[PDB]
Amino acid sequence: EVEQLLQFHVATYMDNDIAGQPQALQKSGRPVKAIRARLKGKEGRLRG
Amino acid sequence: PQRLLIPTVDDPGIWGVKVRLGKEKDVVRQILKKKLAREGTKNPLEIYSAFQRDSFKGHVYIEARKAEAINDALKGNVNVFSNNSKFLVGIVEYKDLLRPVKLTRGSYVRVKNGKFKGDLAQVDEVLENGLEARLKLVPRLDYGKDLSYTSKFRPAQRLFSEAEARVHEIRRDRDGFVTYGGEEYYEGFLYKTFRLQNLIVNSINPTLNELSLF
Amino acid sequence: ERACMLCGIVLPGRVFMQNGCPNCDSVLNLRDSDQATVNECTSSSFEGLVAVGDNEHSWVAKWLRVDRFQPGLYAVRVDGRLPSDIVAALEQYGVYYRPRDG
Amino acid sequence: LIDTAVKTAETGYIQRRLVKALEDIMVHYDGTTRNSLGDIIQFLYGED
Amino acid sequence: WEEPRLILDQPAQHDNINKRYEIRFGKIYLSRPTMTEADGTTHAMFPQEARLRNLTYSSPVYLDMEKSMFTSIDGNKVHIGKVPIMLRSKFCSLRTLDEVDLYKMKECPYDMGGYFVINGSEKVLIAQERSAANIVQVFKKAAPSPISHVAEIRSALEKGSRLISTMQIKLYGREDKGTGRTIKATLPYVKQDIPIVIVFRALGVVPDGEILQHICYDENDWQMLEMLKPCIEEGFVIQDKEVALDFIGRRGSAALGIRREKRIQYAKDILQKELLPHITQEEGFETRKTFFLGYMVNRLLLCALERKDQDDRDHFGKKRLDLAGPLLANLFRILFRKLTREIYRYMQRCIETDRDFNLNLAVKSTTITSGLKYSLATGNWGEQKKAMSSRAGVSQVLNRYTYSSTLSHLRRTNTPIGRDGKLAKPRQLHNTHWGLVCPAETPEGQACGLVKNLSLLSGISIGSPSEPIINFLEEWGMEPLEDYDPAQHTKSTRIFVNGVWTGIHRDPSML
Amino acid sequence: FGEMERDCMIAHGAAGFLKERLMEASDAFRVHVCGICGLMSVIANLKKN
RNA sequence: GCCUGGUGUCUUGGGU
DNA sequence: GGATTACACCCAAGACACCAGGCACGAGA
DNA sequence: TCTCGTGCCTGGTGTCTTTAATCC
Ligand SMILES: [Zn+2]
Ligand SMILES: [Zn+2]
Repeated sequence: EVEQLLQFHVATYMDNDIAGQPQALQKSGRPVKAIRARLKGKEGRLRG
Repeated sequence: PQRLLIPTVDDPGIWGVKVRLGKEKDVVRQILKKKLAREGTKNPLEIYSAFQRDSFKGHVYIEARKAEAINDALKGNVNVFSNNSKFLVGIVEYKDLLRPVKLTRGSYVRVKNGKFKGDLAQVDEVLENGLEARLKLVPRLDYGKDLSYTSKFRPAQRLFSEAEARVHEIRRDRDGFVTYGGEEYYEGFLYKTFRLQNLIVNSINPTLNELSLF
Repeated sequence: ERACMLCGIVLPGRVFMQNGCPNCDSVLNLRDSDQATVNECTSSSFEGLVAVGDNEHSWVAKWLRVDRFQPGLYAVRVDGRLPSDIVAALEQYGVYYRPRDG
Repeated sequence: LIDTAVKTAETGYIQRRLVKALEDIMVHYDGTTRNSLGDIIQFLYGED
Repeated sequence: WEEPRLILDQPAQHDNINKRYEIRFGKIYLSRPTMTEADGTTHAMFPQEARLRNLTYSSPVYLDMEKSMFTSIDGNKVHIGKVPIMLRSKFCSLRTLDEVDLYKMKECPYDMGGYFVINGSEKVLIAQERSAANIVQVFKKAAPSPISHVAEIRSALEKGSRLISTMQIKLYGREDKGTGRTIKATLPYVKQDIPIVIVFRALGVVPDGEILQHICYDENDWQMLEMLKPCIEEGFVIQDKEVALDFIGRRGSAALGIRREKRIQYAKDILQKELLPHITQEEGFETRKTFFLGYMVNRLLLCALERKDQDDRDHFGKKRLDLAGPLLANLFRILFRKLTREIYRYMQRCIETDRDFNLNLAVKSTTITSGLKYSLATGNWGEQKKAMSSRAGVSQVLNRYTYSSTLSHLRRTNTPIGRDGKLAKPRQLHNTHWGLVCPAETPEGQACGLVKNLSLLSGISIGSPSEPIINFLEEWGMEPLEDYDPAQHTKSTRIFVNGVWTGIHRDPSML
Repeated sequence: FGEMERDCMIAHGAAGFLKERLMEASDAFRVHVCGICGLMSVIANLKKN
C-alpha cells in the first residue's frame, strides 16, 4: 500500500489526467495542476 | 519464555481489513461490543480478538477460524469499506503485528510544543513518577519590555542575563540561579519541565546554527 | 481511559478508582487508593488497542499474556513502569511483574 | 444569428488546420516549391 | 417531515436493556431578520444597513425538537440556521411600513424586490429550465446502433418534487439486422438490460394471454403482435414468479452470495420502490405498475410502426421552469441531511459518556448558514467540496446599470445544456414559444438561443395539490383500473393526473 | 500577439520583424550551454569570469 | 544618493 | 470502447480549508 | 488556592453514497 502510493504521487505529479482512475485533488477540491496540463491547451506554455 | 508462545497452524487465522482512516480504534471497540453482546446466544460472534496498530493506519486485524466470521464482525459497520477487501495474514507474520516497540540525562532532545517548539534542549533530569523531564534551554525573553506568548510571535534565543533583568525588571535563589517571572534560569539557561511526550528523542538533526552554538 | 500497567486492561480512569483493576485489584488494591496511587499503576499513555473476546483461546491474548484475564479492551504497549516500591510489594505477594512498555 | 454565431467557429478551425499544414512551404532559388524537409511539392510554382 | 425521526439502539448487556434514543422534529417558527452585533444587542435589520455594512439579510430559523427515551429490559426551540429573505416578500421588514416610512428607511418605492442580499451584494436567482418529470418520451436512434427507438422517463415524486430515478425501454434490432427484434428494459441499480416479459412476470402476471391483454388493445393489429412475438419466445423458459424475481436479483449491483431465499426479497424492493415511484410506493398495489408498463410498450411500438411521430423535445408543454421556491427546497434538502448526520455522529460519542446532552451543543448552525450563503454567493449548486459536476451560474449579481435592465434580469430563464453540442434544436425559436417567452430578446454569442426571457403576460404555476382533483373525477363517473378490459373497453378514454394512469371514463365529452 | 498575427508576418515575408517582436520587444533571455553535452547546466560567475 | 513589488485560479456577464 | 475536437481578441465584477486535540486562562468552590 | 471547563490556536489529514458527433 505504501509503495503503490509513492508510484501514485510520482505519476500525478507529471500527469494528472490518467484515464480510468480518480484525479489527485487539492484540499480546495479542485484538481492538481500537473506538468502535462501546464503545456497543453490554449493557455499552456506552447500555445499560450 | 516468550519463544514458547509462538503461533502454530492450530491457532486461529488473522485477517486484515481496510477501515476509514482515524476510525481504527472505533472499529475495534465496535467489534468488542458485538462479541460480548452475542456471547452465549445461538448466534455468537465467532471472533477471538481484534486489534489496530497505530503504525498501520487504516487497518484492523481480526482473529477467527472462518472468513464468514470476519464478514459477521463488520456487518453494518459504517467505518468499514464495503469492498470485499480483507486480506489473510501468514502465521509467520503474526508476532510482528504485536511488537510493542530512549532518553538519558545529558543528551539532547527537540522540544515539540510552546515558544520553544523546534529548539534543541539538554535533558537535565526526569520526574520520579516518570512523565515530565526537566530541560536546559536557551531562553527567548523580553525582560518585561512591553508588559501591561506564542511560537509565531516569540523572541529570539539568547542566554538569560541577570544584570539586564536587574536593570529592566527577579529573585536570586543560589549561585548563578535566578527565578525571573516565575521561571528558573541557572548560568543563563532556562530549566523547565516538559512532558516526555512533548519532546522528540529520535532522529534529531542538529542545525548549522546548533553546531555553531553547542 | 487509562491502561493498567500490570495486566494491560484499558478502562475509564474513574473505574480504577471506583472498582480497582478487575484483573489485578487483589494485589494492587487500587479501589482503596488515592489518585496518586492509581496514576502510578495505570497509564494515560498506551498504544495498540486490542479487543479480547475469548481470552483463553485467543493466540493474540496468549502472546500478550492476557489469556488468564477477563474479556475486554487491552493495550499492546503501556508506557511507564510500576514504581519500584509497588513492584517490591507485588513480589512479596508472589507476583512477578513483567513490564508492558516494550 | 445562430448560424453566424455557430459556423464562425467551424470555419475558424478550418483555417487553423490549413495554416499548420502549409506554413513551411517556400519557393527556393531554383524555382522549385519545397517544404522544410526539402521535399519537392511542385517543380515550378503554380506551373508558370 | 421528510425524515421525521432519528433512531438509535443498544441491546444493553454490560440484564439486557434496549435503550432507543429518539429525536423528533416538529413545528417550524420564523422570526423577522435581526442584526446581532458583537456586543450581543439585537435589533430589526432593514436592507439599507445590510447593503452598507456588507451583511446578509437573513432570518433566524428555529425548530422544535422532541426527545424520547424507550427503555426495555429484554426539547424546545433549538436554532438551526439563518435563511436569506427575498426583499419585498412576506417575511421582509419592508412589506409593511407604508409609503411614508419607506422613504425614511432609504428604500426606493420603484424597487420591486425579488432578489437577495449576500455580503452586501445583490444576488438574483435565474430560472432553470428542465424537462418535465413523469412523462413518456420516444426518440429515434442513429444508424450505427442496434437500437432504433427508445422510450425514456425520469420519475419524480409529487411531494417535495425531487428526482428519484430514471428508466428506459429500448427496442433492439436495426432494419433487417438484429435478428430477433425483442425488447429489453433498463432498471435502476441493475447492471444489465432485462427483457420486458420477464418484468411482467416478476410483478405477478405470468400467462402470455394476460400480458398481451395489458399491452395491445387491438387484437386485429397483427403488425404490432408480430413485433412482440420474439419477446415472448426469448422469455418463455421463465415460467413463474419466483425464478423471474431471482433472475433480476442476480444482476442488481449487490454483493455476491445473498442466496435465493433473500435475493428475491432484495429485488422486490427494487421493484416496489425505485421502479416508477411516482405511481405508488405502498404494498399490494402492483396492478397499477403492471397496467402502466403495458402502456409504455404500446407507445413504444406505435412509434416503431410509424403510426405516430417521435416526440419533439422542444415542445414547451414538456418543459418546466424551476424558480426560487423549488431551487431552494432542493438545496435545503441536501444541507438538512448533512446537519442530520452530524447530529447522529455526535450522539454516538456523547451518549457513551452517559451525560444528558444540552441539545444546543448538538446543532451547529454553521452547516445551513454557510451552505446557503456560499451557494447563493458563487452560484455553485452543491456541497462546497463538490464544486465541479455541480451546476454553475444559478445565482448572478443583479445588473443595476439601468431600470429596464433590472426588470429583464429578474425575468430571465436559463437552459443548462452547455456550449458543448453545436447543432440547433435547443437554440431555435420553437413555434410553441408564442406568448410564453420573448421572440426578440436573446443574447449574442455563446448563450444565443439558450437564455430566454418571459413574455410580458407570462406567469408560473405555484403548484396545487392533486388530491381534490381525484375526488372530483370519481364523483363524476370515473371507473377504477380493476374494472377495465380491452374487450369490453375497446373505445373508452384513458385519464391521466400528473402522468399516472388513474382511471378510465366512457363518456369524456360531458366530463 | 497571437497565433494569427504570427501567420500574417510570415505571409508578408517579414522574418526580421517577427524575430524582434518575439524577443527584444518581450522576454529575451541569455543562457549558457555546454558544447559537449548540450544542456543548460553551465554555472557562470561573470565577475569571477 | 542612485534602485524601486502587489496575486492567482475560476466562474459569470459583456464588446467586435 | 475507448479519448480528442470543437473562432479570435478584449473588457469588468465577484470569490477563497476543516476538524480535532492540547494548552492556557478564567471562574467557581 | 486548586480544579474543571471552555475557548482558541496549531497541526495534520477525507469520504454518507449521488453532450454530441466522429476516427483510430
Ligand atoms: Zn490490571
Ligand atoms: Zn556538459
